[PDB]
Amino acid sequence: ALTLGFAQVGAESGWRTANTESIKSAAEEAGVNLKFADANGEQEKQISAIRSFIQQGVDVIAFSPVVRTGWDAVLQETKNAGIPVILTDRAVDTQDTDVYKTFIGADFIEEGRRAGQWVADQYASATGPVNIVQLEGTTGADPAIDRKTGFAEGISKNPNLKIVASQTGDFTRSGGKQVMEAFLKSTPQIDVVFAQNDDMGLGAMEAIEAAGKKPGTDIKIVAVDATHDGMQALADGKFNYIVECNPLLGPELMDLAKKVAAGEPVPERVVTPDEAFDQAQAKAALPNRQYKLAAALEHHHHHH
Ligand SMILES: OC[C@@H]1O[C@@H](O)[C@H](O)[C@H]1O
Ligand SMILES: [Zn+2]
Ligand SMILES: [Zn+2]
Ligand SMILES: [Zn+2]
Ligand SMILES: [Zn+2]
Ligand SMILES: [Zn+2]
Ligand SMILES: [Zn+2]
Ligand SMILES: [Zn+2]
Repeated sequence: ALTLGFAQVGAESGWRTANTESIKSAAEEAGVNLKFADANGEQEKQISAIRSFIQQGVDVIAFSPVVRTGWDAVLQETKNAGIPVILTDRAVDTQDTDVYKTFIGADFIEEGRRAGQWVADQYASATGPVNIVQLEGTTGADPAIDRKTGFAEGISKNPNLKIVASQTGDFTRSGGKQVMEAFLKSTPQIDVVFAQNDDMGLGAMEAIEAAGKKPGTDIKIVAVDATHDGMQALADGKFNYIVECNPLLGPELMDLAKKVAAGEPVPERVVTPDEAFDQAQAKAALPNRQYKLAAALEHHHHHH
């Protein structure tokens, strides 16, 4: 058998549960003794789980870093022990050289770029300003930093679009509502809302409704991930644009775990594809989704 030690961020978003399910299911399917762990959103619990895998003498450890910083010591402790590290979706802020074999994930900057370009293409003939409200991700995580940056690059070529308000909602529906209701009270006029993970955008669409305002027409929503519940919102008309982030890493993580453990060469970075849908596109996209996605993943590209 091959032993894989995986430590997860938590289970905040629908994307996370899909990512977890895809990792656990793909291990069975490929035949890998998975020693999965859940930090529940706190780095110290992710560290501990990574530290326990070293003491359990696992063959290859792999994790999804809750926040970019703080890993230096632990990532060097795995290199001392000789167990290789394969990273998933979120990146790290590390100094030391060759502290991880590869990193499977997505291009969060273009995901944000894609959204911001959408806002802009739609508000081209805007006779007056357009008020964008940003529901930021967990403070410190790679997707939250990179999406914010990309979304700005999208807006930048049009001064009529300005981020009137921006605040963290921790990638949850709770936070997504809590922060959106605050923007509904504080900011007087909102033309569109950018949710860094449809989950916050869903909590936000409850706040749009709860304040007697129509989602998808009064205030337009535009988000990332393309989860079931999100895609359904768009299919109905409560959302306007979702940019797909692929959660089904499992199959490739297992392939790369076999390659790494054996010692076969692996590319330095693998980026999963992305697409985006309008209401009508999402309507036709909703049917055999788990197959369509698992097929999309197979079309990944390498950064050797
Ligand atoms: O790391 C990827 C992000 O993590 C999840 O919490 C978000 O939904 C997803 O976009
Ligand atoms: Zn299952
Ligand atoms: Zn160091
Ligand atoms: Zn579902
Ligand atoms: Zn797809
Ligand atoms: Zn490949
Ligand atoms: Zn290649
Ligand atoms: Zn590329």
